[PDB]
Amino acid sequence: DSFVIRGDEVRQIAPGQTGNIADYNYKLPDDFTGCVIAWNSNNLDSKVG
Amino acid sequence: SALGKLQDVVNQNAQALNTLVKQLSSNFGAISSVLNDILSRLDKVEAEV
Repeated sequence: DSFVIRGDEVRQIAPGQTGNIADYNYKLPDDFTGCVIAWNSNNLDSKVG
Repeated sequence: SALGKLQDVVNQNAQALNTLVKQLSSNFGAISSVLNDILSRLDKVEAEV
């Protein structure tokens, strides 16, 4: 599963989490078996203006 | 005093039930003795533990 998110909200991408993204955008199971992999992408995913 | 044998058999069963009930109030190292109290304060994964 793949998406772009602000660095502060990456903490919400885990089992049992709460807040805007975990609540309203991407919800993991309580019993998640898996990996959550992330990197800062500022050189590609930011733009002038 | 002759009936001390029968009264002791009533007292032991009463004392065992009193002790079994009083142990509902003990923390066992948990944050609280009441399930709704634990569930209200905590993250589900901490509350489970």
